[PDB]
Amino acid sequence: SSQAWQPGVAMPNLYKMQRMLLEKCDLQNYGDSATLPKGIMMNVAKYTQLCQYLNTLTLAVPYNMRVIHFGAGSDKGVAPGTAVLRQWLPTGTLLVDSDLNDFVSDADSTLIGDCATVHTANKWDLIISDMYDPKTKNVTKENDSKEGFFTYICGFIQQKLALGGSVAIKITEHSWNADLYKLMGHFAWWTAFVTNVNASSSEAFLIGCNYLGKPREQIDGYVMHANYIFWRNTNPIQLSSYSLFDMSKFPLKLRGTAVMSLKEGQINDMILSLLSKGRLIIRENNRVVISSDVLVNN
Amino acid sequence: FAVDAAKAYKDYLASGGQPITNCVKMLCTHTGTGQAITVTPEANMDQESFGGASCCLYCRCHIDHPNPKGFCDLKGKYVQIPTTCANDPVGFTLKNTVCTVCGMWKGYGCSCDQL
Ligand SMILES: C[S@@+](CC[C@H](N)C(=O)[O-])C[C@H]1O[C@@H](n2cnc3c(N)ncnc32)[C@H](O)[C@@H]1O
Ligand SMILES: [Zn+2]
Ligand SMILES: [Zn+2]
Repeated sequence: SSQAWQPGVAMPNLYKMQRMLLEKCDLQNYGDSATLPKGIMMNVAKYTQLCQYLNTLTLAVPYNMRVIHFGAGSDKGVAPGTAVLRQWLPTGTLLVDSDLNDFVSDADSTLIGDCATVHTANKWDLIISDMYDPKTKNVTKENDSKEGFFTYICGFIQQKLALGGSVAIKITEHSWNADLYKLMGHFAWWTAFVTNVNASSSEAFLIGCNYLGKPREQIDGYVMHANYIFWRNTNPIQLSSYSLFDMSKFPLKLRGTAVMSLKEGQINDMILSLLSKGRLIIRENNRVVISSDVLVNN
Repeated sequence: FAVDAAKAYKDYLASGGQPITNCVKMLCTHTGTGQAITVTPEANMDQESFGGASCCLYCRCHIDHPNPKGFCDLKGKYVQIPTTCANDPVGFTLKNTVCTVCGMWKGYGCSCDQL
């Protein structure tokens, strides 16, 4: 297959249409590793292939684009994904990132603390989340839909994502949420994308492409996670670093997508059509103001 | 009194100490302008491009950037490092200076002192 030369593999549509039961995820390539280029961290390669895949979708890319990055820190104290996003997004793009623990970043602003404490006045054109809590991978207990930061994410998407904006939210076999799968039905398109560098993991990015603010199709999150696990169980993906060696077309093209501040009665079917095609962002174009709530105690 | 961390890191290195790790190296074509501090990776055949924040000693050590106003040259940018020095990008950025005429490192790309 050409798949080894792609940045990763996206869930095929026929799998999205099934009604599988949730099964334990057992990957044939489990334990294999991709040969990363010399000196390259796994998360730089992972974010790179994520952005290479995003280059194939109809993302709205306005002027003064607004991107927020949750789960941006690491145990290294640095933010590799934020650096890749910085490299990928057009110059002048506002990049805010956040994490629970402190880290040093290249983002324009960084908030430290639980994501539940993060509040912003404005809306966003692109949301990226790599938030993950290792305590969720418990093979000895039932794999229920998880809440925690996922709850925040769903709220944050419905209140603070611009119409036509896009999201990419990291999930695993156990780090997932049913309402997030349901929310994917409020986008013009959605997928689960697996990077070729990390194809031995149940990890994928839930990508919602072009937010519509209302359900387009009805998605059962439990069934859809079952479908994703069935896909990953039955389609071994070949680990590959190949796409990392061609960075010649990596930058996100600055499309100058129109931004309009419309009220809700104004969103006719033609506006919906423009949103669906990556040609319109609906949000106010004011100042970007963010904050992190601080709990005081003794 | 003022903590002088650049000096302490230079002496730490001279004492045979292990350089600061986890500087974030980027993927790039390595056909860039080779300038020192850029808004996107600009490594040439002879450089690696790193995220600036991870290569600044003050950012990495959680201490004040040494200037009034406290601004940081590297954070939010990308720093090109000669591949022969990529083992220690923080030490390199500390030990060297950028030409203000051409954007290149003095002694590592700058040729403004040529005939
Ligand atoms: C896989 S690491 C992300 C690594 C990072 N994206 C990188 O570039 O290397 C997952 C991160 O999510 C963060 N996290 C988990 N739960 C969180 C929460 N509820 N609020 C904020 N951050 C959270 C953890 O602190 C951890 O740093
Ligand atoms: Zn700094
Ligand atoms: Zn010069």
